[PDB]
Amino acid sequence: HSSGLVPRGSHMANVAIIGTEKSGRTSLAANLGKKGTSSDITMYNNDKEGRNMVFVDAHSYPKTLKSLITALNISDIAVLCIPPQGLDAHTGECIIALDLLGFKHGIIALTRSDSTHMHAIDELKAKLKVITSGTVLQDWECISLNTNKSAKNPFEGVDELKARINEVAEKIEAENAELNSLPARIFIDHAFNVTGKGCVVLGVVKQGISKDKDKTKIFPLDRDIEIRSIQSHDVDIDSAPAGTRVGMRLKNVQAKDIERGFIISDKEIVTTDYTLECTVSKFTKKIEPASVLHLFVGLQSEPVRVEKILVDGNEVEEAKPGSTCVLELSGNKKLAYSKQDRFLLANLDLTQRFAAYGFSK
Ligand SMILES: Nc1nc2c(ncn2[C@@H]2O[C@H](COP(=O)(O)OP(=O)(O)O)[C@@H](O)[C@H]2O)c(=O)[nH]1
Ligand SMILES: [Mg+2]
Repeated sequence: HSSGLVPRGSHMANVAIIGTEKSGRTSLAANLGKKGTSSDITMYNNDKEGRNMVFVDAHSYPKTLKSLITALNISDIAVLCIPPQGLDAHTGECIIALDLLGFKHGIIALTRSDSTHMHAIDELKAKLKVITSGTVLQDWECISLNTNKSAKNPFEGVDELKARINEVAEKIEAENAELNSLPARIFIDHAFNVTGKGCVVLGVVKQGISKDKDKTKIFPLDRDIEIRSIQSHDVDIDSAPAGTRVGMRLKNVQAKDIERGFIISDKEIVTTDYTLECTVSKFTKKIEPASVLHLFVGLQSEPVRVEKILVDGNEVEEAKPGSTCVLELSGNKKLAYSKQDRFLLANLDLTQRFAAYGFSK
């Protein structure tokens, strides 16, 4: 039994469209759905073709990492856009990030196909098979495409991209369905007041099934709240299973006290210090005590200081690139997370900024 005249169905896909500068990312996203929410990232919604699809353009990247990380942590499928001769620094950083995130499902879009030739495209695909070997992108399909209605072959590859997205989405739907039996958790990516109905948050159910009228909590505030209503692509629904992108009206909390990264659940860890079992990127500088890094977990990001570095329980003076260690970190703001949330560490001053991934010990 469900609300409405027809169930929503288990058909949806949250897709992140990312990549280096001038890679055709925005043009692709904009041609895949209609522009909706826009901040440092932009949602393009398309629920007119079967699945409730949301494409997130991380348009503030490469300028900021949070744009990229937020887009990836609210999506289940990544589309990495690489233009002709596009093997540059940020394309490399994107590959590293996806791999440090253990991002399972994705596709590489070899954009701007009308500006190149099949033989060059075959050569770029060959190079990529190599660059992605031994990474989570190793078996991702590479699809040549363009979004130029005036090209000799207008929009070639777009139909193929859509088809592959739907296939991958089918696998994701089954994986998310398995999470329905867990306690509910919703990551909030936006929050604002709406005249006539108050506090509204937009986010995605990460696990379990959130239900209209649930009495739960919001973290890091650790405050009781009630879910007044849940909307999916503008229609009220009685429940929202894992993977569902939602809009929710909340009772007992003001939009002004909610930030991207807050979590709705019955329980979350809230701390300002962290002890993480980490794996350091081979493509970063050795990490040392007293150094400063940037931490990302869920949809939160903040600077942190390295207080202590240990290996096999013993304290050391550095963690070299490509090593595993335990990092004791300290920050100023309270962040919310559960043990299953993967942490990312970065050094915003480097060229390739991702330094490591880790989990709370
Ligand atoms: N010829 C051609 N140009 C494209 C295509 N897609 C994007 N562009 C152009 O490439 C440049 C950057 O595109 P954009 O979508 O902004 O990429 P982004 O800035 O990384 O999001 C602009 O000139 C776009 O009009 C394409 O399909 N074919
Ligand atoms: Mg962009």
